[PDB]
Amino acid sequence: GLSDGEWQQVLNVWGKVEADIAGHGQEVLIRLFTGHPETLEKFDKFKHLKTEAEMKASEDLKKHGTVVLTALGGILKKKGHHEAELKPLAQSHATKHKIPIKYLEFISDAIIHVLHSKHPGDFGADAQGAMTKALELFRNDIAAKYKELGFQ
Ligand code: HEM
Repeated sequence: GLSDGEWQQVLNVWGKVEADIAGHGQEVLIRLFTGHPETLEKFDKFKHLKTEAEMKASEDLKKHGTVVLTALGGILKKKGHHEAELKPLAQSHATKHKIPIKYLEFISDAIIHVLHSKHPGDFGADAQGAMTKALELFRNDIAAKYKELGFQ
């Protein structure tokens, strides 16, 4: 549950991501995959990547990074009013992709990490607080749908 001041910060930060959505998306996925290699096994089309150089060189990985952050951005722009947008993602990730909620925690922290990395000294404490709350909201609403589906 975010205040409008916090949403303002979220969307301000997101402006950074949108100036280079593919670059941000790429680095987020790389941080996830290298930080938590088990997550790589959920992707039949990336499981072949064994090194980070191969990851960095992968145009399809960058492409999926764009798809992921485009979807997240559409969701963030709803400022919490994202039931329509979130439900199919929850459903596809629970039932088709079988992504445990832990992995959504992983990618949440990865976004935080990447923002600091690409914007050192430009991602203030207030901005981190707001972004973290937004990602928690996202995760928590997915988690509710996971529970409905009995998905672990
Ligand atoms: C911010 C969090 C995430 C967002 C916004 C997101 C969004 C999406 C979207 C829009 C798609 C394509 C449409 C669909 O299949 O529903 C997708 C596919 C997929 N996602 Fe997610 N995702 C997120 C997190 C994750 C995580 C953490 C994992 C695994 C650790 C994951 C695994 C997958 C897989 C395996 C596919 C299918 C890829 C393919 O074969 O093309 N997702 N995701």
